[PDB]
Amino acid sequence: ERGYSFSLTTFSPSGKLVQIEYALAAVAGGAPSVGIKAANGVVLATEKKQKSILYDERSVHKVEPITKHIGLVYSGMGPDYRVLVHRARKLAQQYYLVYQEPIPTAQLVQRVASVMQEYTQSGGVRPFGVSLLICGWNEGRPYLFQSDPSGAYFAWKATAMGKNYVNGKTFLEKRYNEDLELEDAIHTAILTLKESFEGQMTEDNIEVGICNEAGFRRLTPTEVKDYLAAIA
Amino acid sequence: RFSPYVFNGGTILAIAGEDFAIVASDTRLSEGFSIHTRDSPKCYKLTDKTVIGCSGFHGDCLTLTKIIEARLKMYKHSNNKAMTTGAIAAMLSTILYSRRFFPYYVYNIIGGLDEEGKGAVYSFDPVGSYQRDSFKAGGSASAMLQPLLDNQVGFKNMQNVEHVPLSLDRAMRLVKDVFISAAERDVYTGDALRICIVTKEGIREETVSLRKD
Amino acid sequence: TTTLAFKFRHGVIVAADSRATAGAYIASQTVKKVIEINPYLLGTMAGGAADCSFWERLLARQCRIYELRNKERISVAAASKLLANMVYQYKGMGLSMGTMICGWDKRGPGLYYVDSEGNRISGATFSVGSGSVYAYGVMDRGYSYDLEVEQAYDLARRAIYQATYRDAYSGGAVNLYHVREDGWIRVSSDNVADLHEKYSG
Amino acid sequence: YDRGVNTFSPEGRLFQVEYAIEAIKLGSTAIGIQTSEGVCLAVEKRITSPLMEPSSIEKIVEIDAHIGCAMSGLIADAKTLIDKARVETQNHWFTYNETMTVESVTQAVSNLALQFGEEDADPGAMSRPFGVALLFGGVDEKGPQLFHMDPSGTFVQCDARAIGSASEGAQSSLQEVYHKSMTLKEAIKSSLIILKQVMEEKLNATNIELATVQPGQNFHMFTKEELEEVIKDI
Amino acid sequence: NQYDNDVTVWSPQGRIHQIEYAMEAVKQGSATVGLKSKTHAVLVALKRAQSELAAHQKKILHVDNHIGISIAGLTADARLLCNFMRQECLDSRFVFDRPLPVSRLVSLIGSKTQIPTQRYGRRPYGVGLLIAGYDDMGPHIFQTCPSANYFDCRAMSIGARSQSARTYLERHMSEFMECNLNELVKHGLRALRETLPAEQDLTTKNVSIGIVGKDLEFTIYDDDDVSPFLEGLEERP
Amino acid sequence: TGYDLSASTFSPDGRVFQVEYAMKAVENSSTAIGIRCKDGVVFGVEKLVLSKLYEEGSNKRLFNVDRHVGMAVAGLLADARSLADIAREEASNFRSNFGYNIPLKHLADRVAMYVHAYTLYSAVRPFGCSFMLGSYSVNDGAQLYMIDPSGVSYGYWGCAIGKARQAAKTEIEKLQMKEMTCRDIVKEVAKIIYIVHDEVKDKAFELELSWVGELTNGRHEIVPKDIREEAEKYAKESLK
Amino acid sequence: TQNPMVTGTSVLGVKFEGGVVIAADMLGSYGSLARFRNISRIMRVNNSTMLGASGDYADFQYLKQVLGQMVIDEELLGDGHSYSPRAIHSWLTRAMYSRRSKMNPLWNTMVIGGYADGESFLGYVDMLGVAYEAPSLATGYGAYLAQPLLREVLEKQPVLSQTEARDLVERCMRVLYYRDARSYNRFQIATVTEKGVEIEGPLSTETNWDIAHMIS
Amino acid sequence: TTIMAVQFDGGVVLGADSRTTTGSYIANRVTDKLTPIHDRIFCCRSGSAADTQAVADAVTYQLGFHSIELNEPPLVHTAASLFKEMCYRYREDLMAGIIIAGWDPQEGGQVYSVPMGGMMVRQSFAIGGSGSSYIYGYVDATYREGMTKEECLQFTANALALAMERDGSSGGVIRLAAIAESGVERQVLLGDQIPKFAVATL
Amino acid sequence: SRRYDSRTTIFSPEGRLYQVEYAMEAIGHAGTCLGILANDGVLLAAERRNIHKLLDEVFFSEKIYKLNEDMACSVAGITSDANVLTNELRLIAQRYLLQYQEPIPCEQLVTALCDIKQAYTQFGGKRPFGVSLLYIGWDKHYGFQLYQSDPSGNYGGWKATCIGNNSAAAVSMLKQDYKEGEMTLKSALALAIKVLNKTMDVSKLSAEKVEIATLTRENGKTVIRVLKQKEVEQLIKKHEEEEAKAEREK
Repeated sequence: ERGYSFSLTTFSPSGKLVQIEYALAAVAGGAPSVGIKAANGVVLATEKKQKSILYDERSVHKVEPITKHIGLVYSGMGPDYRVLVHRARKLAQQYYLVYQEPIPTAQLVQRVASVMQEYTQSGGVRPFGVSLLICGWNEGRPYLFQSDPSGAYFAWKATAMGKNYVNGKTFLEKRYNEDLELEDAIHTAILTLKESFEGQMTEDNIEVGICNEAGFRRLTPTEVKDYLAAIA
Repeated sequence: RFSPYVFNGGTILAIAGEDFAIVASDTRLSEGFSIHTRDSPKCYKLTDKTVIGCSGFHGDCLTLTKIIEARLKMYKHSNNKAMTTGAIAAMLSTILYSRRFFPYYVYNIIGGLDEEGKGAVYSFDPVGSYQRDSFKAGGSASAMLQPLLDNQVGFKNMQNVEHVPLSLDRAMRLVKDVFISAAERDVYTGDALRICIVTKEGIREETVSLRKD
Repeated sequence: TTTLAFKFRHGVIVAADSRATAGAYIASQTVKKVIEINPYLLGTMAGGAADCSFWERLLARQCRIYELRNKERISVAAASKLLANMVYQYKGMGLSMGTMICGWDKRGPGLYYVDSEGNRISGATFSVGSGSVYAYGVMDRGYSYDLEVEQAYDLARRAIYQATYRDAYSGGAVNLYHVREDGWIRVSSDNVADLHEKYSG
Repeated sequence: YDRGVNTFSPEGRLFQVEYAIEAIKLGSTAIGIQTSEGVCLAVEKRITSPLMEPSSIEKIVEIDAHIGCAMSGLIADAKTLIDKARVETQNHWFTYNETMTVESVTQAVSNLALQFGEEDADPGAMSRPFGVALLFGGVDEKGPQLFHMDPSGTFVQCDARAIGSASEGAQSSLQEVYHKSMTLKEAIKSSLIILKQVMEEKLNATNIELATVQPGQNFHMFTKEELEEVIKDI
Repeated sequence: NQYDNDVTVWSPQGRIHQIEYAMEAVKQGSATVGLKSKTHAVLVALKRAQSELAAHQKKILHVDNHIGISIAGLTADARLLCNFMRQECLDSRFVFDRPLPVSRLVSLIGSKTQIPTQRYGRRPYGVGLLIAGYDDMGPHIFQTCPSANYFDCRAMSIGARSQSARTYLERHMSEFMECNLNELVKHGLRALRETLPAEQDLTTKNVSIGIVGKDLEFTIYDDDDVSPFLEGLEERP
Repeated sequence: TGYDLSASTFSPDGRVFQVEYAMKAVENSSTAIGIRCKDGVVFGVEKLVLSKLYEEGSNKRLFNVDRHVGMAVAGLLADARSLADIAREEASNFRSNFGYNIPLKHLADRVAMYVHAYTLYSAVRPFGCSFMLGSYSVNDGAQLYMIDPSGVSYGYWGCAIGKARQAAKTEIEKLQMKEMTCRDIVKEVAKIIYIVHDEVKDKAFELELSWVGELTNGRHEIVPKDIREEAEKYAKESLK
Repeated sequence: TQNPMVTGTSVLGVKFEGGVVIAADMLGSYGSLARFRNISRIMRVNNSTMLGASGDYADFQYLKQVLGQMVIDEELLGDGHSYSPRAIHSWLTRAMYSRRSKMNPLWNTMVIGGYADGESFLGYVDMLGVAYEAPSLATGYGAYLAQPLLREVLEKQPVLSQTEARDLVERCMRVLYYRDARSYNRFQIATVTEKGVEIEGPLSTETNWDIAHMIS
Repeated sequence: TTIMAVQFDGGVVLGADSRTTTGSYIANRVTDKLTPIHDRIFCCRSGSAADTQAVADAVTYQLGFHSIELNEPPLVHTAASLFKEMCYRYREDLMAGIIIAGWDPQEGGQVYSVPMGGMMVRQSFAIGGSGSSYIYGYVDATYREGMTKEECLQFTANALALAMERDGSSGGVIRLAAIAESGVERQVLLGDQIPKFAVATL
Repeated sequence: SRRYDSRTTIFSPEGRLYQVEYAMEAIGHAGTCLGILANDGVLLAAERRNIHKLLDEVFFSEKIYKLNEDMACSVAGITSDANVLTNELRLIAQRYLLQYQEPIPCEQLVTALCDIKQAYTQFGGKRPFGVSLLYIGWDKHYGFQLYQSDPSGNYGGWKATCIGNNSAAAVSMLKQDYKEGEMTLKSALALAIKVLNKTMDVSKLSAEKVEIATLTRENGKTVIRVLKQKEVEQLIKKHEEEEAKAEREK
């Protein structure tokens, strides 16, 4: 191991990080996902389209928690998502060790953004090919953050990454309310997911996590299909 | 507890004549109250014009002797010439100070000839202070040998005595007699003696029996 | 072990005994206790003879480098500071060295003192060694900034003689050095016995 | 870029070192002559404008009291090597109570030369070869000596050598006018006349730097009055 | 192309162009013919000079009292490897108190020169070494090519125009071993003589030798002390 | 370009042309064959005589990497020497860490892993050498593993590496080497190597032959000289 | 090594014409406790060099392992050479001196016997790194019990036959068994000669106790 | 604690005491002092409890990885050598004594001892621990070569019972374990089953 | 690696540095930042581009951060570079505060940042931080003081300056309508509104499109106040009223 000390990401003559644009293109080409906020919580939804049923779709998970009060989903490359979620878990654990208090979601997203920036400006590495939708609850408040492969971040009330992501964003804008409940958030998220699923969603193909004052928890297929039945 | 140092005994003496150098040492290796061997000369000839007498802790003696050999070889290859007596003295002093915090428990005498065909004897210490003197004795019996050398070779504290420069025969007889005397009162020396004569004819080694006790 | 040094109108005088003892035993009576750092710079050895010699030689090497690099003779103050830093970086490591360095520079005569403890002190008169406590008496009671060269010589010789006589760790012969504008001159090297007979008669 | 620092030529040699040799001939003209009565070094200053102080323009440097050096090429790069050579000589003196031999100084300078790369040693090392040819004149136990240090590390002991802008041709003429039994005065006169002939501009005391090493005297650099005294006869 | 700008590249023909350049440079170096007898081993090199004025830089290096080398190629790399080998020799004498055998010295330098053939951005030492040594197993002559591969040889010739010397060595290799020291050095000198063309002469002032024998420590001889060896020599063939 | 410049990149199909060129560099070298039998493993390697001024046994392609493990190499001989040094270092480490001589299977696995580890980074290049290691044990028998420059080690009843490797393999197939006698197999190795050697292509040539097995007390050794001449005579007769 | 935990007692050795003989008891004592009584404190370097060891036994095991590994490396080199007993003695000296210099020494005293080139070699090294060669050598309490008798008989006869040396070493082992608390009635002896190295298994010594009835 | 191992023809029998004391108070009165390194290799640990645990776990790690690499079960000599290296490299701060016993196909039933210091040697019978000192006479007077599994088990039980009832640092129960080609089988002797000997009441 | 390196830390044949040129060009099309000095305070006007209705916009400020107790910053360009730059600036400012028990001078902090940015351009082989920084603060030695720094590592002290699109037009407006030494907070604010309206004429002045900050010195205490949305609406209304009055008088 030597390690290249020249940053693979470089400023184009126009200043645009065309490499980061290609990373975002890979994100768009990856599986879609959506995130939405309610007046008292956050809901993250995404689809897991495997090949034919020979894959045990139950065995693998896409929605992942970082703490009891923080979860996230990704759009892009699973290999990058695994290492990124592992590092975010380490950062949250280190913060909890240092300050004996749960990680604020904003601070965790800031740390993830710093990690992504270090990757993008460092040498010998590849920018991450994922976009993270992060749900968190702290101080009796919900938080939903968009984090891009460029390393920036935003607090978004609703978002949709992946294929047809602009249309998903417009659909969420049309079907989004300021003071909706968690039930309305779940209805809207599943509605967007079925509007952009392309292939007759199932309870196995939809995996959803909810973050509120009670913490973050992933809905099992039972109540998953229950909500799909209630939403039609 | 472990003691990194032990005094193995041995006595080194040297006299710098006007055209020759003499460096003599017993071949008694000691340890506590037991004598190991009757043959281990403390004199080691580096070149045809320089010999070293090293006494004290035998492990440091051997390692320092080999270090001097290695540095002699490196300097010889570098400069395409042999080392002078003064150069060897300065190099050995630097080597000694290189172990300032782990001192070499060895006494060193550099006996040789300079470019002017003159004897030169350099005394040292465990740390590396050196100087050139006409005659010096070190080791176990340095205290038993220095006054006699001062009175005879240096003609010190004498009245109505002219100063004849010492010859080879006088130096040899004197060193034999002084070790004859030393082997009696000192227990660390005796049973044998190796003498190195450094002259323009070369290095002559002479072995003489001492008090076998 | 006894070294003294003092500046005055016509330069600086350094004197030293030539006895070095290994404990209660006189190791040698011909030790050149005055080290010639340069043809214009002088040091001494007091305490650890080997440590003093090594550090003086390293200072000589460093000042030769400085002179070659900057095309100027090294200032006595600069040399004192360099040696003080060099010894101080190894303080509390068993080093037992102490020496005064004197010379002539752009600011006339200049004498500084350094030790294994890192104490760098300027001054007009100094003396370090076993008998330096004695040499203080004679040097201070006979010292004058306007002494002639011969008066400085015999004052230093008398002070060393008294130190060697009263003390037991000092003896052999006195080595005398006069440092003036051009450099140093070996004034004399006189046996203490001859000094005693001359002073008695 | 593309080509590395450790790349040879199809015929089997470093074109980077070839470029360094080219920069050598781009350097200032210097001359060194060794005789039985010492050694002499000279160099043309190449004064750009009269405003430039001649004092700061000196291509001859003292390595020790018995060694002088003439540099041609990247004069900025040569001073680091000069400092290294002086500190090595002083280390040798500190270790062996004697002046370092000129040949050993040259060998150590060669050791420092051609030690560079991208990732081959500690990062705080050289990246390019030294682009300076050197002439080490000196006096030691082997009498007066003169060494041509090539930036290639191919150190040479040479009785007389001319390097720089007018290295060749001038060196041949100096050899033709050079003999094996010349005095120091003859050597300095010959070096001065050859340098004056090869001067690209009208030279005077402000256009040349002259120095000598003698068996008895130390390394002495010719001041302006002695420079004029020796140049008026030529 | 791109197969000759780096050391870690593989040519489609299965070769390293940097190694080829180093093995060209060793031939471009100066002439050196080494050989041995049943008891003694002698190297004879002709010292090139940048001009008639230069003093024909020494090509034979003293690495140990029983081992010596001669270089052909990059002088700085040759000197570095000479220092490395002599450090090994002194280390052996310091540790085991024995002269380090020639075969093991050559194997060690070959192992050392192998690493640059693999290291990124690292160049082969563009110099070939003729090593003449004497140890408990008699004299030994080795040729270490900058290709990091060493060859044990009775008699080798390196440098430009070495084919005539190589032919001479091949012709007289049957009789190299049993001839005494002066005949052996004369044979080596005649091989070096045939190396050069007819119009040039094997002048004493530009030829040096390094010889190590059963009782002879490795000693180098120069212009004045190779004159007795340059006695009775036949003219150029 | 781009797919054949370093070992750290795939071809557009997913190939390693640097390793392929290493295979070329080991193929174009001289031949080296290794035959394992029920009571021994023998190596016969072909030495190119650049000039008769060389010594017999110079530049050996046979190394003795452990007290009981040999190594017959082909390809870059300096690289082979380096790999033999690595192999004996690994054997020394195993002996120090486990109190007994390393088994050949694990020795070859570790060496092949090392070789492959220097075929992953652009900071190194794949080894230009292939090598066969033969050993013997009282509980294991005679063992022989061949290792590619890529880093693949397989057990071989009999293998050949070099130019005429396939011809040697094919003509020696008539031998049922898995239950043969080491002494006569030495002579048959001399035969096969003489036939597969191309005299016209390489007029000058030498043979380095060795075995390790139960007759060796399980320690690697070179062939005794007398057996060397007798096998040479048998090979001369078989040349017909 | 800070303290020796299990220690083997003295080792004796002399040189005769064309070879040397060494001996040492087979007991490894844990201070005042004789836990091990059949271990070997003598290690065979090669067919020409052999070592006897006193002091700590774990350090002896480590030293034997290292020496065997490096002899294996030399054999694998196959250069037609062999480490002389002089070279073995020098390498042990240097390793001991480095080990002390790192203030983690080896509590072992070694006697290095050997026979090469028609020369019988008998080297002595210790924990503190002193090195010398003598016709007679003895470690530990042997240096006070047998080494005086060894030196006396060797001064009487400068050269003694192989059987004379064997008898002398047997008598010396008898004396060490009588007057050493760390000894054992059964001891391992070995000889290094032109034929090679031979370790004559476990051997015992004859004991006389007739004086036990003289107490009154 | 006290540990005792004896080899029989084709396998080994090991036994350990169940007492660990932090001074005069027993830290664990049923402690296990024989740890299975492998299915046919056991280590009897004594001395510093933490040192023994760390060494045993590290050896289990490295030997399991090495056995997986070889694809074959390890050897008793190999395990003992690895203990020897581990103890020798850390004799300054690792203070422990380990008896390494068991069976391998190539050598059979074998026992080795690595006491404090880091030295390896095979013994027919191996004894270790603070209570190890009191039973040298009994083992020398009772043990004869050529024993069988059951009589080795009985002899080890008797010797360890004597050691535990004569040693204050040993007591509680005795854990015995027989290892051979059949496998490993372990039992505990407690209370009445422990061989109690005659007491000189007067 | 020779072929595949990007060698962004070397010179150029014509002496410029393409990486810093591209960074400045990207900053030009990046968001709008403006800093101005008044006799009683210093004002910042930052423009936010991504203004989707899906934003939670809970943060007090997006491109405006607080370096330390008495100094604020406005970033221009890559926000991910901006975050790491800002927290590094906070770290070193607090380091100076620890080392000297005195608020770190703004010139000190700017010089340190320019040092590290210059070195990062000088070597390291990485693409430079393509973010312009505009620092405002108060200190014992110069009080209200504001600097503009560049990714090349060069900084300058200004009474007022703008970065982003139409930078030349903005600085011309400042040079025309800035009353040096006689700029109160109100007139400074009005000039800032004028610049925000003009230098970005496309998508004319909007409340949520920009964020406004002020830094004042009250009772020896540096107060940094972010003007709320109602305040920005008040600024918009005042600008509309004053523009209407000026046009009617015209």
